[PDB]
Amino acid sequence: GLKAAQKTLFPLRSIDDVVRLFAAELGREEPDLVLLSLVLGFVEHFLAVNRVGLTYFPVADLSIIAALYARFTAQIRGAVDLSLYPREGGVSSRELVKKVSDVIWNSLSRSYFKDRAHIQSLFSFITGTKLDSSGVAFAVVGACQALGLRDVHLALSEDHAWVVFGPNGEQTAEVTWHGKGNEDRRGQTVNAGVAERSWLYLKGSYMRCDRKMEVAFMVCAINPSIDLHTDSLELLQLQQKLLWLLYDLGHLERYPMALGNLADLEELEPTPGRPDPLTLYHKGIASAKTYYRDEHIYPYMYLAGYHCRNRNVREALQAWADTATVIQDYNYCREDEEIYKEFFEVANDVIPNLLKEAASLLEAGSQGSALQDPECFAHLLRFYDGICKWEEGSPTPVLHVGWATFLVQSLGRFEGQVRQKVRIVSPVLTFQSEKMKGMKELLVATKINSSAIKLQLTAQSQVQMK
Ligand SMILES: CC1(C)CN=C(N2CCN(c3ncnc4sc(CC(F)F)cc34)CC2)S1
Repeated sequence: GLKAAQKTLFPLRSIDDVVRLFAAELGREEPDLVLLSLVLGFVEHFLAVNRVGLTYFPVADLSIIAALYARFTAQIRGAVDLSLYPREGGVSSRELVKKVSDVIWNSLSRSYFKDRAHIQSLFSFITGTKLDSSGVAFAVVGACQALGLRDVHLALSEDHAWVVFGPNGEQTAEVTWHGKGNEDRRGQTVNAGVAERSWLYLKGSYMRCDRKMEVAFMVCAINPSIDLHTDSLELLQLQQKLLWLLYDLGHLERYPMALGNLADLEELEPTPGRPDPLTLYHKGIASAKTYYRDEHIYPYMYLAGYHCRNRNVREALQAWADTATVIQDYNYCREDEEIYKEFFEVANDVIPNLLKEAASLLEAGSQGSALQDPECFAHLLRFYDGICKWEEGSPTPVLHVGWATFLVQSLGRFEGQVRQKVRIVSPVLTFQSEKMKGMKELLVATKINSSAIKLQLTAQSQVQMK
């Protein structure tokens, strides 16, 4: 190592002192990822993992943080001999990146629950020898920075992390595992995944972080959970203040998920004088459209979730339709299961429950109901259209009869006089999927033909013999 200037703010005695540290680091040529991660993990440990003795804020003394830092840098410098990996052109080699990844990996406890909370930071790595998947990638990036490898950066998709490095930052390397029971590809590029148009690699529209975005990632990674029922107010406040710092400095401009997480935080506890959650969700979407070819799914899911929680049925349906309009241009591949789960839950749990409540409120005389609005019926149909188009050309199917039952139920929540108002052109809607085009017929009958809908959604050839 730490430079004299990095040590002057210690000891950190409050949330605001932590913020000052982040501000100072973000004003340097290269914010110190190892320092920042250790500090966050320290404070998260004593605010969420073990609050015994807590009276206000766990004071971070320089002696403690410097000793942690020293343990990290000694482990990396000792295990990674740079002389073995000459740096042609001031850039790193694939062998070097693999070596660092191996060092982190080989350091981890043989057996532990990999999706436990509070195993994301370098504090967990040093004190517990435990990291979660994306924590391994971050730690490889922190280790490379500590070694002076200015070219190695964190790459992020909506469900995975890896690194970029090399000439022009153009190389990619896997450095961690993905999911559960997948075969790891550490050391390889991500080009096969990009080529197959999976959600996992976002068709190449994944995030290539700079150092400041790496800081935003560790701040997003703060986990305020104490247990299932309780969050640390202190950590929520810290994460929120740090996200605003990053926002003000321009460092969330290319980070849609961070803007969504900040909006979620503001919904819980708004900061006076700041943009509304809805504004922030829309900025997240704008970020995805501007920097990532509008190929991200979660910016629309964050917005829909807000509208959902506020029982704005119309706007939630619109946002979910827009989510499906993104997914339609992907191929559903092995390893995309997390997004399938999200779409399944929306279709088969969240929407049904929203519409059930809407039906009850309609019975009690509501006005302007989504169930009387043909634009809302159109959004529902557009959501299913994108899911069907997603399925087209995919190596694994998406729909099955489990989805058909909920589709029939959801359609039926709208009276025929409402459904009849949507014009399906080859409120107006154009279908992209062949499944929904063949369904058009069935979508306006007063009584929905349940069996025909099921046949059309699942492309089941036949009915019961006997
Ligand atoms: C609309 C949702 C279902 C609500 N929370 C969502 N999240 C999406 C994942 N979150 C994230 N937030 C900031 N950065 C990242 S990077 C990353 C991938 C990982 F492998 F590095 C995930 C993620 C935050 C939680 S999506």
